[PDB]
Amino acid sequence: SINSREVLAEKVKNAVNNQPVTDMHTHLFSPNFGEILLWDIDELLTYHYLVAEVMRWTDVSIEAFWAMSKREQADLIWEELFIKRSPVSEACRGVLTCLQGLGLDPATRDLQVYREYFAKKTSEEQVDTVLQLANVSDVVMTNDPFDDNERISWLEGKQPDSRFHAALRLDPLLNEYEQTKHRLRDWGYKVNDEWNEGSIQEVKRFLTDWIERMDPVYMAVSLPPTFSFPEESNRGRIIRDCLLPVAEKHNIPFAMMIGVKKRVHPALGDAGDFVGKASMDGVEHLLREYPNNKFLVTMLSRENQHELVVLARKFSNLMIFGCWWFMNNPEIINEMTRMRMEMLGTSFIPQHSDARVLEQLIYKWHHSKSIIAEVLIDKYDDILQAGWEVTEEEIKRDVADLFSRNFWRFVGR
Amino acid sequence: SINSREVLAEKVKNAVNNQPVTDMHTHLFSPNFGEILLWDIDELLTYHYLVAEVMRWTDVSIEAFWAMSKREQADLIWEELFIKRSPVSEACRGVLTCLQGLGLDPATRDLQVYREYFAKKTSEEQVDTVLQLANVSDVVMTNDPFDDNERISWLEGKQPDSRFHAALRLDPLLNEYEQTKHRLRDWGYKVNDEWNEGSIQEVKRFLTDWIERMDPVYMAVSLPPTFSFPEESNRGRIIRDCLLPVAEKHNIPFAMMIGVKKRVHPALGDAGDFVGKASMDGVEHLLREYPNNKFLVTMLSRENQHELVVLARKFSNLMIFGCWWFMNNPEIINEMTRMRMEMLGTSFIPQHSDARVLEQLIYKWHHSKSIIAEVLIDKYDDILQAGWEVTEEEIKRDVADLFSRNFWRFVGR
Amino acid sequence: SINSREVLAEKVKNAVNNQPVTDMHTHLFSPNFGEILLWDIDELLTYHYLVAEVMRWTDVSIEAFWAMSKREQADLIWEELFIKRSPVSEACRGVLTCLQGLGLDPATRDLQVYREYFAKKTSEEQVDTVLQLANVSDVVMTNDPFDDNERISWLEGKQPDSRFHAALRLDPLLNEYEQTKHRLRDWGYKVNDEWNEGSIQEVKRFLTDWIERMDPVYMAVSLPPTFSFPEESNRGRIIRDCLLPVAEKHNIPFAMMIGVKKRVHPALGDAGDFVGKASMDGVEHLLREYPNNKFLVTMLSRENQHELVVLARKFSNLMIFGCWWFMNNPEIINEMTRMRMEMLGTSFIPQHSDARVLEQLIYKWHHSKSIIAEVLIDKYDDILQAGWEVTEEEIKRDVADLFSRNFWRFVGR
Ligand SMILES: O=C(O)[C@@H](O)C(O)[C@H](O)C(=O)O
Ligand SMILES: O=C(O)[C@@H](O)C(O)[C@H](O)C(=O)O
Ligand SMILES: O=C(O)[C@@H](O)C(O)[C@H](O)C(=O)O
Ligand SMILES: [Cl-]
Ligand code: NA
Ligand code: NA
Ligand SMILES: [Zn+2]
Ligand SMILES: [Zn+2]
Ligand SMILES: [Zn+2]
Repeated sequence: SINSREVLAEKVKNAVNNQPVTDMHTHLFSPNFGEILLWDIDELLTYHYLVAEVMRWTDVSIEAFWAMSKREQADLIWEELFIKRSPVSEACRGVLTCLQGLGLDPATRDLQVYREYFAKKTSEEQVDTVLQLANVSDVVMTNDPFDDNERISWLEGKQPDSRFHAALRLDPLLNEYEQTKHRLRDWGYKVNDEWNEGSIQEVKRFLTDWIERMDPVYMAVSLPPTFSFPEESNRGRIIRDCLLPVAEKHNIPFAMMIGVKKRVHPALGDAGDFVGKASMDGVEHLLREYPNNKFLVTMLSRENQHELVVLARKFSNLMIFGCWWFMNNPEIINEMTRMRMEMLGTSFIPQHSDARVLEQLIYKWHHSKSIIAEVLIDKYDDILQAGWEVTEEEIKRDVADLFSRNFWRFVGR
Repeated sequence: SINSREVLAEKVKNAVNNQPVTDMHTHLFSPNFGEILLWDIDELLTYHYLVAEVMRWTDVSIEAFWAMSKREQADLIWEELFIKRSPVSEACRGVLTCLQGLGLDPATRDLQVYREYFAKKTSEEQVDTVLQLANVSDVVMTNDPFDDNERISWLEGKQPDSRFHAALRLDPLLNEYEQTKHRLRDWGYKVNDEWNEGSIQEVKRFLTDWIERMDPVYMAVSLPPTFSFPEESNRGRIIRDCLLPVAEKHNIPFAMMIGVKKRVHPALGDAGDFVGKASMDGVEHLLREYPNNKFLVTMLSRENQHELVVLARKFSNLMIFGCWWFMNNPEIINEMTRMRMEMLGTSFIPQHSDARVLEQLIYKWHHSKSIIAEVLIDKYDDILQAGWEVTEEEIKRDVADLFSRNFWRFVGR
Repeated sequence: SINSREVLAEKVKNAVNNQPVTDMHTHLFSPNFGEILLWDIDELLTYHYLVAEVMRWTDVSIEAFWAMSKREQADLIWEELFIKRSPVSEACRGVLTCLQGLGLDPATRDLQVYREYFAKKTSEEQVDTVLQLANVSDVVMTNDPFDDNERISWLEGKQPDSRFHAALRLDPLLNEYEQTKHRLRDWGYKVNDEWNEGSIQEVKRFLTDWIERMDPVYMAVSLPPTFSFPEESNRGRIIRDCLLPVAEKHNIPFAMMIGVKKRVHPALGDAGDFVGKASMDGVEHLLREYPNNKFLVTMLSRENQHELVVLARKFSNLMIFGCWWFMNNPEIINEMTRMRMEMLGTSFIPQHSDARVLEQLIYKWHHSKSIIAEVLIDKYDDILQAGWEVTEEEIKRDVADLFSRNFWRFVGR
């Protein structure tokens, strides 16, 4: 029987370690989609989180950086972030965890040898390896139909294998309608100059067509700190007249990732986005006024985390998830997970990887599971000491909810 | 209900600490007996355990040491074992535990201040204080009629107060009969040169007379590693024809402390005794052949401990007790108590203090109770793990047995 | 590759728990042999280990005890060792582990209900249940052709099923030749009043006849602490001229369980045996002088354990096994298993149950595996900290050797 923090630590850690993970938000693709699925050590080293970091050290111009080959960029980052200074940051630590996880050894610092490992495998093979090592059963992708390369793959028949699920990303539609409406037109969607019946209907058609073609687990959009709702604006009207009605009809959750201020440093590309605290008014309104709609929410500002937890206490149609981007660091993951469990028990999704490069599934879940297990141990122990019987089966059940079931239960799959 | 090892631990520790102790073997005396009762920091520091230890470091010759005054010997020991080297030995640690328990501060290393504490009170006052701090309700003395000093107190009609009990110590009679018989004659005991009926009867009379004057809880003797029985020697015959039959008639247990090899280093005085493993044959014979006699046994050799425990499994007229002298060290107390509990459950007496100096009751019991508590927590945890539901009252009961009731139940008092 | 002590511990414990056990020494019999196979709660409670323990507490005379029915004895032991005092001894804890393993609940202390469970089952079923619960694949019995109740079955053709193996126990022959000599004649073995070629041939024929009837994995005998060899005694001659020769020929090992001092307390029956430290001279002689003979050895004295391990280091034809009887207590099992692994790696057999009652296989292996796993985790962790990388397969392999392969490999089966 589990009758001490010591036995508890053992059971919890084992349960967490053995629980297959459903990664509900990533930038990975089923291997049959091709090269869009990034992987290998050079890709890990050139992850944009690492581009931002190397630029704080190297004297090579950002322009010169983008001009180098992938291998050259990787060589530079390795030398600047791993050799010239100890790789202590979270993103650098992650690269090492991945290598060790693959059987490669960071002690040697033999980059050439690590590279040899990857050249000997196919995409299909590396996916099987990585999903096994990271114990991830399901991967949710981010499928942006506005990206020419992605759209053609879907239009030409590409479908993910059983382990990869789609999520319809709509940033261009919702945040750049003035420009995007012209593309909807090129694609046969007759949106008009004014927002009238015809425009509303065609935007719905667009959403419906893609829901049918992608069979997404949810519709998603990343939003700025200034997001508000209701709002007389293109975003405001599209959400109100098109997105919500359609999402309700197909019982598809609407995922909002709030807090990103795009391109504050355009030259850094993907590494050029910033963060800002958002008002909770828009979210509060959506939850209260659309009781039949489901919402998956994660926010970027550290200062929004606690009030977001309280908001989840108010609305059952709100399911909060992950420690997103700038929140995805040990110090923050820890405080967020503890505040969440303290006020929500197990009714939340603690994490997602946001993996852009296959191997990252290894370090993201490993780093995150160690922290989540420690939180669980403290919480199980507090009730154990209070006289509660905690069984191994109940721990497995709760751990299953957090890493996989709560999500599928929420999305209705 | 005790739902966790953590709660079990605190309940066990509380029970053990709160249980009044019957110390069944000491070298302390009821206060009304006089200066025979030793106490205070100078007495603590000149304990022969510390004398043997200081001679391993000091340049002072043993002759000179014995020549010094109490105070001077104590200053030498304090300086050599506490200041020049850290006082990490069990005996030195004990001195510090006593000091702290009395409210003094070891951190200052102010020996003069410590001495001032003791000069401020009377023997009766210190006895009340110490017995309170060490939570000792009953003390069993070692009463030797062959020691001129002690004998006079008894002949004077002095009686120990209710907190002190007598035990008739017989080493001289049993181990040095050839010399001792001449003293018995001087006392009116007409023992002959030949071991005839008259000699036997006079020796029994000597025993009966002191049993009447002291009303001892048991008769005792310390024996050498070569102890044997039956044996055609004064010791073997005195035990066979006098000691055992008298012990039976009075239903008084016979305590045998086996394993000491006396005076291997004469100049060290009380600090000059050694140890040796003994044969279990004599004890086995006594137990089997004298079923109506009760025996209290403790052995000096580490190598005799396990077989002594097995012998206890064989004979109910055998009660084993304590971790004697060279066995009275944490490492040994722990292995001994665990072997004993695993093969005897709670049917034994784990410890006695053997205190020669009053204050020692504090550390002797503090150090032992913590070890005994840890052993109990493990054993209790193991059966909680097996589904047994131990109650707090059952824990207090077992603790009372181990620290007090088992002894009184065995001596029939 | 295990990178953490947590993953190591999980894997080791899993390996240990799942590893089918080969119990190379018990006092159980294949169920087709009849009532000779003891089982059920009353048999557990009346195990002689508990008879010895209850006698240290109960007012009931040993005479009265033997006169009571099995149920009454069981009731008495339960009240005296489990109710009046916490059942903390190893043997008492063992009874509780057995009950819990069978799904019964120790918390209710309902002996009436526990008994009902066994009443509604057959020997065959319980054997299936227990061997399954205790994960024991093979059981080596102790087969004594001198016991009338057992011999009848062997003579009437009864053969144990494939899960039970035989061991030819020869105590009467080797230790009581003078009284056994006459039983051989009565069976057709013409041994003469003197040790001549005729006697040697008849004894050898006796061994050979039974080795033929039993096909035992080895021949065994328990010896006293005084055992020596060579020796001009019936035992010393039978071993030198008969046992060893027949052993080498059929290539079957000779198991010597040394250290038991028989019936030091006759009235206790099976609970009346004591222990003593033996000389190693005899075992050393046999190993050196009989290179072509296999010897399985276990010793009763705590004081023989370390030197026995060192002796195993000297001779490969020596296989030490288990923590026998009075050694079968956690404190000793732990020190023995650690000394053994430290000086012999995995080249030894850690444990055997010595079960006299069927269900004991549950607690004996549960209590023992628990300890062995801890030792393994510590030893594996030490090399891991040294840089060694152990695989789960190497662990399952090592665990296989300890609990089964080492034995079968030594016996040559
Ligand atoms: O790597 C990231 O986390 C960002 O660059 C984005 O992918 C962000 O997670 C998003 O989904 O908008
Ligand atoms: O202080 C001691 O333990 C010894 O010097 C003796 O008193 C011994 O305990 C004994 O009782 O003979
Ligand atoms: O139960 C026991 O362990 C003993 O009584 C004997 O069976 C001993 O193990 C032996 O086999 O000689
Ligand atoms: Cl020894
Ligand atoms: Na904090
Ligand atoms: Na030890
Ligand atoms: Zn993302
Ligand atoms: Zn003493
Ligand atoms: Zn046996």
